Amino acid sequence: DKRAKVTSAMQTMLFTMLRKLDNDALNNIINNARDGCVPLNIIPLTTAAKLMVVIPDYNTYKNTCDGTFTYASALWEIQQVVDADSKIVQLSEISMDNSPNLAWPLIVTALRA
Amino acid sequence: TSAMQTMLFTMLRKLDNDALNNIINNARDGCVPLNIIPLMVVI
Amino acid sequence: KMSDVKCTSVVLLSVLQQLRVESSSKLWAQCVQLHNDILLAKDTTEAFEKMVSLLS
Amino acid sequence: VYRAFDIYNDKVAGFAKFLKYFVVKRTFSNYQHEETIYNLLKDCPAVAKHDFFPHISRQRLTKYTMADLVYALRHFDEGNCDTLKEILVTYNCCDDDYFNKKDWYDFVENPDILRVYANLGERVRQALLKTVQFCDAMRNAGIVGVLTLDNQDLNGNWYDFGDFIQTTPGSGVPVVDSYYSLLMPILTLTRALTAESHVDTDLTKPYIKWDLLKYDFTEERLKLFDRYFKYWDQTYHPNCVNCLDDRCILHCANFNVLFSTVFPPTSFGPLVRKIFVDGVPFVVSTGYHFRELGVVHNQDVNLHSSRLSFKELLVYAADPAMHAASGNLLLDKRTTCFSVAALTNNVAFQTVKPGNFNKDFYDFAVSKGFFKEGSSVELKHFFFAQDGNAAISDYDYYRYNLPTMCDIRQLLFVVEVVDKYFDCYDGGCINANQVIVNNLDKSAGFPFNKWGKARLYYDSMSYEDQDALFAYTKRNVIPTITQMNLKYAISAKNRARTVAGVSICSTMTNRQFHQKLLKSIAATRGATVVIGTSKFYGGWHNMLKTVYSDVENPHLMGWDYPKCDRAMPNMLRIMASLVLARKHTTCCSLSHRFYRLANECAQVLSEMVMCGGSLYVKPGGTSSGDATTAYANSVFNICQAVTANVNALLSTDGNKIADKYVRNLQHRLYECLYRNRDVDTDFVNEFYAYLRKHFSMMILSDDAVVCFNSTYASQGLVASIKNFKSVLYYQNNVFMSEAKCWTETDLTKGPHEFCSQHTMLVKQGDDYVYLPYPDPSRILGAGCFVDDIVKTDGTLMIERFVSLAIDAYPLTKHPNQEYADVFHLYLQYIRKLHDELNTSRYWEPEFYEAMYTPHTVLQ
Ligand SMILES: Cc1cc2c(C(C)C)c(O)c(O)c(C=O)c2c(O)c1-c1c(C)cc2c(C(C)C)c(O)c(O)c(C=O)c2c1O
Ligand SMILES: Cc1cc2c(C(C)C)c(O)c(O)c(C=O)c2c(O)c1-c1c(C)cc2c(C(C)C)c(O)c(O)c(C=O)c2c1O
Repeated sequence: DKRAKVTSAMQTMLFTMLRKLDNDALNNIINNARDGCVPLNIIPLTTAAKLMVVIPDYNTYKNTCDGTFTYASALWEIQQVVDADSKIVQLSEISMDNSPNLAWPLIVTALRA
Repeated sequence: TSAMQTMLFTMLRKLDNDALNNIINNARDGCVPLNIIPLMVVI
Repeated sequence: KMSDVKCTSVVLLSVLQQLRVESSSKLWAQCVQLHNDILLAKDTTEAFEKMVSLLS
Repeated sequence: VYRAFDIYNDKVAGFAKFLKYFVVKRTFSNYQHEETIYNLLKDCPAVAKHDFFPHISRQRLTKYTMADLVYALRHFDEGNCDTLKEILVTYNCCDDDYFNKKDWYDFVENPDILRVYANLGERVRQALLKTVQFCDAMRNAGIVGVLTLDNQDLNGNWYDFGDFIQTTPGSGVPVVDSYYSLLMPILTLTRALTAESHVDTDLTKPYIKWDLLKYDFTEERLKLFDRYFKYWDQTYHPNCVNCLDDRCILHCANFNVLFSTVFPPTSFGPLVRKIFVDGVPFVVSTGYHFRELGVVHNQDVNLHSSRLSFKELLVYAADPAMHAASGNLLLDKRTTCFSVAALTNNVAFQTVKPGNFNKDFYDFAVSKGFFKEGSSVELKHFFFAQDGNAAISDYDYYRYNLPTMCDIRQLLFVVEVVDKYFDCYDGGCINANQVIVNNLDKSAGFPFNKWGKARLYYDSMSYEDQDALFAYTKRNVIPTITQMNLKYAISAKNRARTVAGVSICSTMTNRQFHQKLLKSIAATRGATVVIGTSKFYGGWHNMLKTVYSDVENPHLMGWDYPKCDRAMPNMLRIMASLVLARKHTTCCSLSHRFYRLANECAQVLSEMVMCGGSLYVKPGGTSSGDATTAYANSVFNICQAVTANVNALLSTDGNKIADKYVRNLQHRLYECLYRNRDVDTDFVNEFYAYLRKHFSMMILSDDAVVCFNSTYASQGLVASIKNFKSVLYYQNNVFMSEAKCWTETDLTKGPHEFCSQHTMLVKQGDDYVYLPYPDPSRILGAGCFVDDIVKTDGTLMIERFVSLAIDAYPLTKHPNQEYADVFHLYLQYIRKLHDELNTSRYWEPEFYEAMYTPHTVLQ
């Protein structure tokens, strides 16, 4: 009996991930090409707007993602930011002074601009 | 784990808690800091 | 007597993990650093220092 | 004046460090012919200048030619490492003072050596393009020739003419297999043609900002070939879907794997068209651009799949299409491995805990005289505990997995010598109920493990359904999602454990494809591989007996591969899978066989990996948690071995040798693999025999022991200890320190270690038998450190103690007493344990006696 449940869960997860994406910019890319064969290592790179970056320490938070930013040839204004302990962080703290006092992996939740 | 203290008795029987003794010493010099110093000190 | 010190450090790390101290990151990182360095012990006094520093 | 060379004359056919800018010579007709050919072929921009003044000299030649480079890479010795060092320094990768980093040569410590190495890929690609220029100059000057490697300096301008014979112009074909094959798998270490990812294909320029849709590169890859391998006299099929049966795929995936670099990583992996299932524009995968295989267009394609049932739901859910595409894009700066996305919108971490310690055991030890100030048996192994960044720090290590080729005219001996090493076995594409399910509650892949283990699926998919899936695999492709968790178990080191539960589907196909061969290896005895053998009853004893069936002076010895399940190279991991299938040529269409190979080389060599929530791309390695993995790397172990023996034979001047049989074994094995193409059953049979004679091997699941004539190796004939390492280096991308490999030189004692065991010689029944015993400290630690829950019912712990005592009973007979008291305490322990509640009474020494004397017959 459980076989029905798990086979159902396959395409259920499928269709709901579809809805979580379902859009037309995706359709805007599919027509720009041939019958459809396009690398899957590009789809979320374009038709997604919820970039999540895990920043390990200070010296990369300076040469990389900062306080809006551009990545994947787009624009990203940093939304709510959280540290490795799932706690909220304010951007002023990220500097050489207070750096040794925050949970290091800094997970950002940027949006597309 | 309640036996932790049981084995800490035999531990203390041959250790004298060297660093804890150093901390109680720093407390004995009247230099009791505002907080325990990582294993501030005032005056 | 490194045997007793290694066993004591193991049971101490066990009760520490049971205490649910996994909130912070650097504290538990250094804690397991001390634990990994006391389970690999060549001298009994070095293990003594790591054990006493970890006890608090 | 000693360098590398390549020779195959009538008699000496070898590849060894034979002893022999303006290199002056010392013949009249030969240098006359050399001058004539130089005067016919000089107007190509790939030929070093010459000088006919009997001195046929050269000019502008790097002191070390391409040959010595390929050699030094192929035969590396941290002891004798002059050449690799000198080359890496003279050609601007780092200065000689870089040779102080402890473990500089390594690939795990000092991974900067990767950049150091890639500092020569340009110097390589240059000579490569020069070589293609030279091939065209030859074909359009009409000469028949041979292409070695000792004749081209590190710049590239070839030289050393005077060997061929004048043909008529426009009609000339040179023998190239020696060149491109020996030189084959270094074009990847240095990453040669990476320059061709730029707009003018030059570093001093931006990268080609390839359309974010261009997928095939078929014309581009063929440009790559017609520009680099236009002279590979075999119908290179861009996609190996057009290679005939099997020997041609090993020849062609060995080219897609090279061209896989110049293209963005944003281009490989699956191919997702957009199917409108009742309109809904599902962007599912209907193709795959494998790095090593090619543009496999899934032949079967189904639009408007109005209804759906188990098969297609699973077929599609296994894809990364509906996750990668339709998921909140995720970036992760911790690693270097490429990332995709995240299921849920919050990164996760997992910390490991320490294993519980058994107090009563410690009390028994201290009281009965163990745990004392200087006991010869100390403690070394414990259940560690890991910190937060564990799963991801576990994942990071894959950075050792450089993608590499493997010499294809050499590897066109060993697939079949191993075919022999498994000849005595069964094998076929059996049907469903012909697959006995072993290891049920093991695991499942990302979508799958959220719903159960492999058992629920093998309960789901009826026979005909799995056969439908098998046919699919014979004509489709599906990629899959592993899930690399962390494992908790006792050890001595301070690293972490890695369990990788692959998809249910890769299993439910590879079982159908291999179970017959599996069982047939799990029921042989006296074989070479020894997986599934009995464990007791003279088991080890009779095993060793086989091992020295007819050996000369048994200097038995074993080994270990540094980080086998990660640094597992590319072409070898294919060869293994292909050898594992020649047991099908009475049931499967060679097309079915290619598409099956594709399904595997997708679900294993590179696929999706849920690392917490961060879907990366597995750049290689080997799924530890895979069934066929064990016998697979057993094939890989034999491959490494057989190879070592090839490199040994060729690495030994036949001239100085006075023996005559193996001489004309080596020369004709050269003829076998490098000069011809068709399988020559005579020589594969003869050589397989000769191996079964002088190099008897005992191969357990990725575990090895060998017994070998020592006299042959003194002059150099079979696998020594150093050759098997010099090869491991340049083909596996890891490094095996000689200190971590042993050599027992007196068979009176057993092997120093096999399967983590030492073996003694006792007089049970007044008989010289061989008994293996464990490390006492290992058993001790396993004692007072409980892994699972046992406090409820110690049943499993009791059985753990029993197994320990069964391992320990060969200490009772050990010379040292303390060792025996180990068993004694274990015994008395179990005595108390059973008390709390002869041959059923395991609390008697005779039970443990029964399960070791080499003639018992029972359970
Ligand atoms: C099944 C499993 C799934 C896991 C998953 C799923 C939901 C995908 C995680 O997501 C995850 O994070 C895990 C990590 O903690 C995680 C995990 O550890 C295990 C696991 C465990 C706990 C014990 C096992 C035992 C013990 C009784 C000792 C075996 O004897 C044994 O044979 C196993 C193998 O089959 C075996 C095993 O696989
Ligand atoms: C105890 C035992 C004794 C055996 C003996 C005795 C009489 C000496 C044989 O003579 C013999 O031939 C055996 C066959 O190999 C044999 C045997 O297999 C086991 C055993 C095994 C292999 C695996 C177990 C596992 C795995 C799945 C990891 C569990 O998870 C587990 O819980 C177990 C405990 O119940 C468990 C288990 O008991």
